[PDB]
Amino acid sequence: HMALKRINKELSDLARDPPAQISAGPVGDDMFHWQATIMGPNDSPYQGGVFFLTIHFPTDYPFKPPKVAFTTRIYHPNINSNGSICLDILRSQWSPALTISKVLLSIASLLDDPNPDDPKVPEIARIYKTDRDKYNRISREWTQKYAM
Amino acid sequence: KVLRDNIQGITKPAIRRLARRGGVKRISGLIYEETRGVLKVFLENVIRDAVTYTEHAKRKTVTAMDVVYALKRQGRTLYGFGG
Amino acid sequence: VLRDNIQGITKPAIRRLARRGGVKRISGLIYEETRGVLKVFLENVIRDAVTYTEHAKRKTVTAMDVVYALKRQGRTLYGFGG
Amino acid sequence: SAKACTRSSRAGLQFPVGRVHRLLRKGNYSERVGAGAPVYLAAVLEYLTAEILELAGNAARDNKKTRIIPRHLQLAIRNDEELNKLLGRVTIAQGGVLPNIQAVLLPKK
Amino acid sequence: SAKACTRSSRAGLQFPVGRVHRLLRKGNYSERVGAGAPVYLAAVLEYLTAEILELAGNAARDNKKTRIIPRHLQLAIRNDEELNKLLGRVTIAQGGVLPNIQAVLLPK
Amino acid sequence: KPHRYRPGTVALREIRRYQKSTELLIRKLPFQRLVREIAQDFKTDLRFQSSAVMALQEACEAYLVGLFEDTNLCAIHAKRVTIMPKDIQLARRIRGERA
Amino acid sequence: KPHRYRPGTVALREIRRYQKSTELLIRKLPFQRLVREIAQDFKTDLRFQSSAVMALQEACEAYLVGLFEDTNLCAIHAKRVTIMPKDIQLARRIRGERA
Amino acid sequence: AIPSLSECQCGICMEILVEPVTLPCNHTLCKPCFQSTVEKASLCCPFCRRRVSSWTRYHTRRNSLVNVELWTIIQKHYPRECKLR
Amino acid sequence: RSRKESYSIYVYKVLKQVHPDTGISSKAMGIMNSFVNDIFERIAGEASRLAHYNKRSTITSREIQTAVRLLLPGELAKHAVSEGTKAVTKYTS
Amino acid sequence: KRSRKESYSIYVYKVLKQVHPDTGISSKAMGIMNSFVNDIFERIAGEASRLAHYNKRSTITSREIQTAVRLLLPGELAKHAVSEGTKAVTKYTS
DNA sequence: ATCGGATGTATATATCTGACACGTGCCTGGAGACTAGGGAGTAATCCCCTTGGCGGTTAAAACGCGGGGGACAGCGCGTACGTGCGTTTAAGCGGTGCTAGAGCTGTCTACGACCAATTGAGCGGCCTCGGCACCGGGATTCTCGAT
DNA sequence: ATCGAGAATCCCGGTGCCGAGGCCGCTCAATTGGTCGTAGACAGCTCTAGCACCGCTTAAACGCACGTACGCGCTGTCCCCCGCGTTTTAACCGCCAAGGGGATTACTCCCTAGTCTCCAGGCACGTGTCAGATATATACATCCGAT
Ligand SMILES: [Zn+2]
Ligand SMILES: [Zn+2]
Repeated sequence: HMALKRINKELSDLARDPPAQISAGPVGDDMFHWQATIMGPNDSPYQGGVFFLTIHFPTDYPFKPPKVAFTTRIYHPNINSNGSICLDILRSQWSPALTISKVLLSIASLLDDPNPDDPKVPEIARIYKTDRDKYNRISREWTQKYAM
Repeated sequence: KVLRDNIQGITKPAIRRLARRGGVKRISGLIYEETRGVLKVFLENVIRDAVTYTEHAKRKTVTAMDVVYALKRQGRTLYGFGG
Repeated sequence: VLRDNIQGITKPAIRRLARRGGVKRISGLIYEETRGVLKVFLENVIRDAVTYTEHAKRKTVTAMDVVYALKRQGRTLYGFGG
Repeated sequence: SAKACTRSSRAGLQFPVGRVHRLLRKGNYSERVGAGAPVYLAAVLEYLTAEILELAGNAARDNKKTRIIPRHLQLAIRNDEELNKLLGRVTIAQGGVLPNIQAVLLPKK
Repeated sequence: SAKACTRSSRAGLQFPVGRVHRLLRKGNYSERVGAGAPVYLAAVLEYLTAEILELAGNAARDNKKTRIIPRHLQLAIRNDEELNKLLGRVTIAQGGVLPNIQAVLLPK
Repeated sequence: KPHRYRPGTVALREIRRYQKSTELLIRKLPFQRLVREIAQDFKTDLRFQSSAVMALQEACEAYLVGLFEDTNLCAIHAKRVTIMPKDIQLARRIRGERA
Repeated sequence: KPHRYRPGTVALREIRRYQKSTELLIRKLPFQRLVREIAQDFKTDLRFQSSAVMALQEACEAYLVGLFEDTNLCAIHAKRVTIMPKDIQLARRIRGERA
Repeated sequence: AIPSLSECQCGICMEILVEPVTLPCNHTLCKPCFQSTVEKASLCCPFCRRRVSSWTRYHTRRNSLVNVELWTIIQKHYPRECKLR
Repeated sequence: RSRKESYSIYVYKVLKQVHPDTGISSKAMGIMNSFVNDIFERIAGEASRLAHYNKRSTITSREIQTAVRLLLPGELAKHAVSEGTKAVTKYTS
Repeated sequence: KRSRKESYSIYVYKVLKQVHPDTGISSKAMGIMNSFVNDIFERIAGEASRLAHYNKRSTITSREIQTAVRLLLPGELAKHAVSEGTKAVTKYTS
């Protein structure tokens, strides 16, 4: 199908050229389902961690956005523990030109710098504004006891 | 049960009578088709709004009130059928 | 008190309005007719403007009164409020 | 007034003040309607009705009839200048038109 | 849609759903107002605004300008058929008129 | 030898006749069929109250009478007594019906 | 020897010039005085905002320009190029302004 | 003259261009891609999100969506892909 | 069944007040009912707009009077205002 | 300070920065656009109110707004306005 | 300027039919009494902007003149429209039959108003730098008298 | 059919200024959470009137022919708008100065909504009779060809 053809090309581009600090693949037998994994960049308080995520492609694609969820938990204003993230790509600014590699790179960039303008979790952002040191130490300890 | 080319039922004598009531004395031969077109446009414009009004109320019959409301919306009030 | 100020709407001003209207040649009796019809229109609008002002216990005819008076007669004006 | 008779009789009218008050209150016009608005509105409505009925009765008597049909209302409305100005865009069912013929159309002497 | 975000962004609009809801509630229109009416009205208003602004910007680009003035709005409204029919009795301040001359008046 | 009227007197007689009466001037059944045809053009399987068709007929006939009055004035303005389609078009333009 | 334009070309030039601009065409002070005169006819000892007088001027100018468009069409209908008072009268009568 | 196949490639569907349409922002894409986006998405540019609300109405009213000057080149110069696509 | 209110009895009372001899048909009664309803809607809507412009929340008698002045032509407006003022003055005492 | 007066200037500018990301707008043009928004709002709301009162209802729902849009707007503007509104409501509900 | 036909329209009388005007039962909507609270009236204060004036410069208005092009009246042609008659068509009226759908009633559940605590979206005030207005000189192009 | 001179308009480059766009502080209006009363959604039943068919009169539509008078083009006269140059009037701009009245704030009281009870005004239905429409027979006004 046209969608299936889109995933086949994206597979070819992804396999011939891996992204930086990104891994992905098909979780199951079907070509619709996907899984991927990310790591905290060097200039991040979440360094050393490995984070898995699940991707589900709707029937209509790429016109409709794919569902993306986080299995684990991280200390970010945009993350929620249930697996939903605050990105404009997921619901509002979704575009058929965008690829899976592009959105994962965008997730990594969001991990690099917080955007507390539209935070799902209230209390994290205010701690970030008032005092950065407590934010940093809390993030460090939670990555130590949860990311590894 | 389709209906075709019923606008020819607006005959030439009827248009001459409508012109006579308006004070017209002499009529060219090409007036009738133009008048038929004008009447068709007016009827379509009114019936569209009447049908919209009757579709909103989840009904299947066009009542007199729908026609009166459509006429008043277009700017031509009609007295004697209610409202 | 003011008297005979309708003659401040001169001949060239009416000619310019006609030129914008798309008129190539103008007769000589147009100007008095134009002054009469303009005076009638001004009377009609200003009467409702003053009525709106008097209802609000004011003494200055604001722009909103004029906008409402124009809108009452199907002459909606954009750019001054509303 | 005595504040004991019917409200229309207290105000000296024939049109109902209670129904006008209810229609003003339940008509989605304002949040809270005053106490003297229905009386004023009913008076205005009754005055206009009396005016039109008087003119139509004059027309009907001019036509040697003791009933008022829509034609006798069309004549009365169209002949009066101000009542015609008020009801300018109104169509009256079975009303006809006022008779006039342009002077150019009449025969040459 | 999921909650816990601004009420307009759930619908994807830029116009305010809450202000439209308040205006409909306090405007003496009806006794009660539904929950899905302000969203519909905001969407319609935003669509019309974008429709006018696009044509106005096209006219401004045609006139070598990078700023929309009332003349460009008048041009955009008058040239389009549907927008001209919708804004038929409306007068635009400082908008002028469309340039046309009857073919009889041109020199022969 | 047979008696006939010069062209114009019978027309004036009919003008005086039809401005004094109030009945409808279009036959009822053809108008009803036309209304039903346009309605099925918009939405199929519609039923029509008789009062709806009567109101539509009254509105249409009043509109056409007014239009023909305006057309007569337009024809007279150009030093004529015959109405021609350009008069109808000018009257409709000035009224704003087509602009 | 002196240069002269044939009658009718400066008129078209003025038409093209005045349909490209957007400025007001009536002098501000005489119009303000006329508005004040009519108002003091209605209610005595009145005051006016500047925006009020400006709005009145814009409305009046737009109305007159539209009226002159209709008058031009009426004049052309009668096989002329001049506009005359009867053209204005016919346009206003058809528009329903004078009845 | 003839552009290469790399730039003759639709990014929306990762396939050869068929009936290409070029938005006012100069982003070329397949006519089926455009129709699907208009029907389902928010009536904007899939690439840079430059909405064309009235452009689509204006051209669909007159049936001028296709960028014919490029469609002819694609069809004539590369007949192989068009027949199988 | 259903009860349908109308201004028929009051219009007949006014007719018998003006012309004690003339009657009225049914079509004329329908026309008069339509006219009364139409004028009611006009005046009430104008009064509502006047009250909303001034940031009031009541439709008092002066709102109705100003609406009457705005809608009705000259002598009609003067006579209607006089009649309404007389009725309100008689009602309050 | 002067009392606050609300307007649609911010949202109109936000919309303008989508169709033409390099075009500004004057102040008088913004006044005209704000007047246009207010006028269309009043038209649609009034038609919806009359529509609801005709059917002996008491609530203005999205259906009344849809029918009012169909009544007021011209032939081809309505077919797009209804689509935009329906899409917005569907996206907002779920 | 008439006169007689000849046609059409208005006037006087019988009759008979169905719609108007009135009467009866009753039930729902309006009237009467009382309570609570917030909307609007009234007074006091601030300061914005509306009015009034003076001086100058200069763009626009008023006036006069010469002339050509458009408005207007008179003639002549012929073709399209009015009027009258015989014929063909479907409208109008009545009567009967059927059922689709408008209208009303009873249950009940979900949606929308109301209230209180809270905080961030959006408005008022400031500031600056680029887009647009203006000036001055040159290039391009319609216009008209003369071939 | 054209060539050329006078004149109006469009382009291009440089200078300046003010208002459009972005930022900061703040206060009030929209959001969230919880509760409750009722609007309307749905199912069932009645019975009203909208649709369809058939047969018979006769009224209105249709087609044809004859003739006339009105539309339309052409010519000619003349006078009244137009384009241009000169003088005169007052609009426009900038500045200063005063105070009228618009806009906001605080206090209070009285006018309107809400609730309960009750009863009579107006609505539906039934009945009689007379105002008006129709048929019929004269009287008079009006049109038209011919003196
Ligand atoms: Zn593609
Ligand atoms: Zn793009």
